[PDB]
Amino acid sequence: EPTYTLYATFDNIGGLKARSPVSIGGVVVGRVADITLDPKTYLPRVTLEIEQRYNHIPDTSSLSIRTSGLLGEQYLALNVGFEDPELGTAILKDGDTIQDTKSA
Amino acid sequence: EPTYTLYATFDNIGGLKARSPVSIGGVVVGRVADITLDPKTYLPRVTLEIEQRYNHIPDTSSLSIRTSGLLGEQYLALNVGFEDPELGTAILKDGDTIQDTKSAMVLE
Amino acid sequence: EPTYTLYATFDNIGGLKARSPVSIGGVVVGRVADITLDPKTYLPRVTLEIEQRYNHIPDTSSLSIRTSGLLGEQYLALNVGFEDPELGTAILKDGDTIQDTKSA
Amino acid sequence: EPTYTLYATFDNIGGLKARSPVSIGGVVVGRVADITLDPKTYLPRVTLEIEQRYNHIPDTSSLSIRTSGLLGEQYLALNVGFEDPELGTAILKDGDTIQDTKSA
Amino acid sequence: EPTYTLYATFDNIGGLKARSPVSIGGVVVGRVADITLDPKTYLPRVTLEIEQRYNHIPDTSSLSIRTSGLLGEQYLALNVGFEDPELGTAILKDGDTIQDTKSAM
Amino acid sequence: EPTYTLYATFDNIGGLKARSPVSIGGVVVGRVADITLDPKTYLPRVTLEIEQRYNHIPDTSSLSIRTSGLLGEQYLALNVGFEDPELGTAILKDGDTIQDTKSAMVLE
Ligand SMILES: [Mg+2]
Repeated sequence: EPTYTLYATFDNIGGLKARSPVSIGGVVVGRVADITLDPKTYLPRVTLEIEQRYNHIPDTSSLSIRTSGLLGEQYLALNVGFEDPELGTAILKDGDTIQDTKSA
Repeated sequence: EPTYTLYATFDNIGGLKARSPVSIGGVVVGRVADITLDPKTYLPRVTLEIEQRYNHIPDTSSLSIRTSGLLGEQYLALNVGFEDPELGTAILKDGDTIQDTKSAMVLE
Repeated sequence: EPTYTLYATFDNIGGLKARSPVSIGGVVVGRVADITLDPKTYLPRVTLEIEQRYNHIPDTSSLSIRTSGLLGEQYLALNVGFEDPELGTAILKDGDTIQDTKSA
Repeated sequence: EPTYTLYATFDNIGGLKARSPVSIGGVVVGRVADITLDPKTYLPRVTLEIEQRYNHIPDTSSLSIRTSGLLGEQYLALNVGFEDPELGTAILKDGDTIQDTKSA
Repeated sequence: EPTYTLYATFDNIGGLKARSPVSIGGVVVGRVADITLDPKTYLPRVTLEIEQRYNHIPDTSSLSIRTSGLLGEQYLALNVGFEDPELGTAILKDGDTIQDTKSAM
Repeated sequence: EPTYTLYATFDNIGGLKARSPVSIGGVVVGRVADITLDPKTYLPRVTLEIEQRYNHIPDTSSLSIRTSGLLGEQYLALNVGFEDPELGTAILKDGDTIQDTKSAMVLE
């Protein structure tokens, strides 16, 4: 699949690692590509590769670090946001940042 | 066994995958045949193959994503509904949608 | 061991499967032989094989689906009922149904 | 080691099985030898083999079914009883029954 | 390493076995050398070998049976006591008994 | 990677061992190199190797012993402190001590 890149900053990425899934309603739409520490904030910055076919995702969308069952692997849940039609189509594209994150 | 098809849309299908069981009172009556995420609604849509012998299931019946014990596999629980026969008899048939769905519950 | 057959209907048999134990105070007295869902009631019906040596079980006896510890297998707990001496001996025999069941 | 045999009835023996340890303050002093269901009471009946060197155990002593940690094996804890000296020395010997049990 | 011997009696040693660690603030300072059940008191008696370098531990120090995480091995935690020096300076030495013990949960 | 050394004293290091990670928001920035118990204070002293690229960590930063999930290994969490600009900028360098520590949390 061709993919596009999104960025997100979390206070804490817990057990999230590269190759961790990104899901929408529990369906895999992408992967964590990289995690590094922002030199300016010392907050972790995550790089996501989302599949190009999932490409009308509003900017108001949020990312949560979740675990699959009690003893499972960590993953990112993309919660697809409400978009006020009176404020256009603000859509996530290659290079954009998801502003709304939930850590730990 | 001959089967019939039902559809269901969830907000979140959690760890449900194709070939996941569909059960009534813990007895397997079907299989998840397909899961796709709708590119237009970003809601997951599940296709079920239910065995033809389980055939008088009211429309008011619900589907829940449950887990078998704490550390187990995810499955679909069909909770068989009520329709007052005196007020007309609405039954799930090949191609119908189950409207009442309960999504995977998370941490909290 | 020779066995006899008992039947029981539950709202929900959870993780119960064929070959699941039937126990009295945690001692194994039988096995689940079959589970079928009645198409007419949509209630699961369990067939049990109880060991012939445990053959003075009152009719008023009850079955519970329990789990063995936190992480364990599901089993059936036979709770041995009250036998009114003033009303004689009503005893479970090959083909009888245990009426009093507790699910999930 | 030579052993002596004690008997005990529980309402429920949970996960207890033959070869399960019997301990005093967490030290192994014997083994569960046998578990059966009493034909007369339908209560589980446990046979213990205590090492002969642990042989002045008062009859007021109790048995508890415990688990070793959350996810561990079930074992029997012998709690060594108070015996009023003014009412004699009543000691457990080969063949005796421990009357005070705690199940489940 | 040279070691010295301490004794301790518990009501219940739970899952403690010979070779079980003895730790101070989570650092291993010794080993359980022996466990016997006293046939006379039916109390378990634990023999410890503490490393000689850990050496001016007050008598008022306590031993606890703890578990390392939920699913872990049992160990002995030596909690180093206060002693007011003005009221005597009593130290655990080869052969001494730790009087203050806390038994398995 | 080149690393620099930091020291820290805890009341209790719990399950911390050599090669245990040091992390900042769950990203690994170093390793526990050594643990010794001071015979004089009976307080454990930890030696850390932090990667040289993480080198503007304020002195006011703190270390916590945490566990990764319910059943996981112990690690050190470096919580990056506040750096007052107005009175000048004190940074951890090879050989410095982290003063602010939080020990392994015990039975309830
Ligand atoms: Mg003591």
